[PDB]
Amino acid sequence: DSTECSNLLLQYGSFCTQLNRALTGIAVEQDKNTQEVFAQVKQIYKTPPIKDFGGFNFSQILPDPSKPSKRSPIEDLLFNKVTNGLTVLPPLLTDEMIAQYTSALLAGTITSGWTFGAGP
Amino acid sequence: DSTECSNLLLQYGSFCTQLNRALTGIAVEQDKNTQEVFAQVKQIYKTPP
Amino acid sequence: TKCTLKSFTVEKGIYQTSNFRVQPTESIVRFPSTNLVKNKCVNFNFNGLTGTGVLTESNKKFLPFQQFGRDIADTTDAVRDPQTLEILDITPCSFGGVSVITPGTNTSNQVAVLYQGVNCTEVNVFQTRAGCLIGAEHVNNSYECDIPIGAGICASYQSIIA
Amino acid sequence: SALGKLQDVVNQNAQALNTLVKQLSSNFGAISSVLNDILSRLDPPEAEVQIDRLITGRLQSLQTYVTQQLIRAAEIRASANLAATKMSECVLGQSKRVD
Amino acid sequence: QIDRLITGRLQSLQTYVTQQLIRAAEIRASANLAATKMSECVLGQSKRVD
Amino acid sequence: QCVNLTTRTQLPPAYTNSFTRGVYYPDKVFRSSVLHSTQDLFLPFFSNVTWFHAIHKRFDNPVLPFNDGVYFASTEKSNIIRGWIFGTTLDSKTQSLLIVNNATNVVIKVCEFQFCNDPFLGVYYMESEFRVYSSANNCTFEYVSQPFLNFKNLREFVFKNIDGYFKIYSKHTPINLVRDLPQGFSALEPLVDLPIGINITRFQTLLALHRSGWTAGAAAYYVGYLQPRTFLLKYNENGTITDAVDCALDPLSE
Ligand SMILES: *[C@@H]1O[C@H](CO)[C@@H](O[C@@H]2O[C@H](CO)[C@@H](O)[C@H](O)[C@H]2NC(C)=O)[C@H](O)[C@H]1NC(C)=O
Ligand SMILES: *[C@@H]1O[C@H](CO)[C@@H](O[C@@H]2O[C@H](CO)[C@@H](O)[C@H](O)[C@H]2NC(C)=O)[C@H](O)[C@H]1NC(C)=O
Ligand SMILES: *[C@@H]1O[C@H](CO)[C@@H](O)[C@H](O)[C@H]1NC(C)=O
Ligand SMILES: *[C@@H]1O[C@H](CO)[C@@H](O)[C@H](O)[C@H]1NC(C)=O
Ligand SMILES: *[C@@H]1O[C@H](CO)[C@@H](O)[C@H](O)[C@H]1NC(C)=O
Ligand SMILES: *[C@@H]1O[C@H](CO)[C@@H](O)[C@H](O)[C@H]1NC(C)=O
Ligand SMILES: *[C@@H]1O[C@H](CO)[C@@H](O)[C@H](O)[C@H]1NC(C)=O
Repeated sequence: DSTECSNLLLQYGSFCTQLNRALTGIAVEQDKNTQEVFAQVKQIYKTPPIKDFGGFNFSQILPDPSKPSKRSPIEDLLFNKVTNGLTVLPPLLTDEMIAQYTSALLAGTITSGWTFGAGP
Repeated sequence: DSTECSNLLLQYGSFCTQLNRALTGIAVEQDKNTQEVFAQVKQIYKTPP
Repeated sequence: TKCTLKSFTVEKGIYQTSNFRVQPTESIVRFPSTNLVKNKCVNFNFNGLTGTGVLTESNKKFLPFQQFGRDIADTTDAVRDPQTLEILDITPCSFGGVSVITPGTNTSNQVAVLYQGVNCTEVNVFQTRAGCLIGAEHVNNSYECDIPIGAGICASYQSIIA
Repeated sequence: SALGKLQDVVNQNAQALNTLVKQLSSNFGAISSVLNDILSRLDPPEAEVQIDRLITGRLQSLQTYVTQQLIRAAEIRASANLAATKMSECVLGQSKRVD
Repeated sequence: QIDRLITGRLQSLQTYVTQQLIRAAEIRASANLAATKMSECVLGQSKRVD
Repeated sequence: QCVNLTTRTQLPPAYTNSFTRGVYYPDKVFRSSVLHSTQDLFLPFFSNVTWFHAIHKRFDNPVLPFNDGVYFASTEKSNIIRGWIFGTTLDSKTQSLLIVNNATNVVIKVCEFQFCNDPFLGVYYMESEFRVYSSANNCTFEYVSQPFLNFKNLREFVFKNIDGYFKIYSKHTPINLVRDLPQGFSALEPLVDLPIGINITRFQTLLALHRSGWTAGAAAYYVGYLQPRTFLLKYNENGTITDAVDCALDPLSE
């Protein structure tokens, strides 16, 4: 909050603008990375209510209806096992929407194979 | 070996720690690179005589 | 936004334009002196320890020798008043980025403002996890993301909706 | 140690933030690291010099932090591009690429 | 005078560490490519052209 | 009044292990659930701490150096140890510090005391004997406070002199160990900061005689010396230092 310090800092030019621009570029790059990795399908696929897959069990990877986060047991375990002018910007995609994207990918690859990745 | 220089250098804080940690990260990264490239088999095979 | 981007035409999107800092409304001195003002962003001087913050009642259990409390980063996050022995948390005053959400100037001149990481009571009002949004009406319908706000929230023009 | 790759990134980012905040406690050759102490103890002709020393030290620290942040951003971007490639080729199709 | 020497040598060391980090990133990318070629060209037959 | 004690038994002073004692709070700052690294004048872990006895006929009042600071441990029962003497020459030429704890209160005086060769207090079997100094001419600082105080009681004190400020740290511990220092950890709370502003290089322990000649009550004290070093202190959720690491002791702790 020092006015004299800011007045002396203005003598150095646009260093602060450069640093803010670089941090903004990193911040938008993280969101672009998350879009590139997880948002590769424009259809939200869902599994059938009857889990008849010829003996194959996907309960550990499909979302659990009992959990409020709508995560798989594996994803829930993964989330449990990971623990002065500074601000932290929230990610554009929240964890439940990323879980929804993974659920859509799982439903597509289980019910349709590789067909959903190449078209209908 | 100048003690006055080190006493003045302590005023600048942990720059030296950051430089040492970055170099240590590069040094372990080289070993990780060699491990990923060459150690792709866990059995040492030999040709027949 | 036009001044920040150095252009008279602004494309559609969100642009970081300014920084919002809650200015200290009063100055408080406490020596072994003025009255103690809590829950407001004020300057404080406790036993020669100067600073700026919001004073709140604390649940910490300072031992008698202990006077001011430091956090991980060695900033004073709790202080004991030297006259009445009570503990007060010192939350840093509300600061955040000010971002302007706008469509293209070819389309419209309407804008909305996002105060990042700032609650709506210290500044069409809508509270998001990303911050307080002023000027955009919140709708219950879901569309594709046009202008990203954050925390699952996006904005579009149809007035500006969020 | 199964999830060491994510924890390494989290630890590196937290450590970089802690170092950047910690660098404010250093005076960088000035009489004090607190701006208010310098402004209240000295006249503006010498306080300008002390504030200048603090400004150049803090600016060097911030530029250094931004530099490693950009390098780590490049590394994370490369890892994310690899992850997107694995998502496209292993999940959305069957890959003939060995390993 | 020692402060001038310290800031000059510190700037030189920061420059060296920064360019070493950039070269380390380049070498890491090349090594990842080499590991990919080791997996796909030596340990199998690759249909990828060139 | 001064009295020579001529019934002592000649014996060399003993030595023992410090274990993990001598840790004090380095400052007045509350810290919770944190690991804090501090560089200050501390007593090294597992160091050679000098052991002095008071038993009957041992009466250990030697002339000891102060150096950078002094850790004073006391395995005490029945209240024999009463105070300390600090100074450089311990006479009227220089200015000296007096700390006493008599039957009523704790008195700190900074005066040019002409000290006795054997300064002591006395208990008659009531306190009616005091022979520490013969004169006090120029007094600058006075401070009267509350009483600070098988072996049943453990008294830890840390005396430091930095920038003309005398920092006294204290801790009172209930123990039941018979002969030596118990092995454990106890952080010493800061007791008082005195603006005495005097040069201190030598110190004396003050004891109390028991009269029914004289008899020495069963007591034992330990003197350790502080060195500038780094410790890693652990602060729990309640702000109490619960464990410590000596940064220069062994490579594991380093
Ligand atoms: C699929 O696998 C899941 C988990 O392995 C099975 O769920 C288990 O069912 C048994 C018997 O009902 C329970 O005792 C276990 O506690 C269940 N495990 C969990 C994690 O809940 C499930 O029965 C399998 N089969 C089908 C058709 O879903
Ligand atoms: C107690 O013993 C000490 C030690 O002998 C006496 O101190 C001496 O006092 C004489 C006085 O004429 C001096 O000349 C000596 O140089 C002193 N010696 C030391 C080592 O300081 C002290 O006087 C004795 N007390 C009494 C009351 O006689
Ligand atoms: C303590 O010092 C004495 C001599 O001053 C020595 O004989 C003894 O062995 C030392 N103790 C330890 C544990 O080193
Ligand atoms: C203890 O010392 C003080 C200070 O001289 C004195 O006033 C008090 O009477 C003393 N108490 C006893 C029991 O001698
Ligand atoms: C100290 O005491 C002596 C004798 O009592 C006296 O001559 C001298 O002036 C005193 N010094 C001070 C500073 O009071
Ligand atoms: C304190 O006393 C010692 C011993 O007489 C001496 O060497 C030292 O220089 C003195 N320090 C000061 C500041 O007077
Ligand atoms: C801290 O204090 C609480 C009570 O306030 C107690 O239950 C807890 O056990 C204490 N923690 C430790 C480590 O002693």
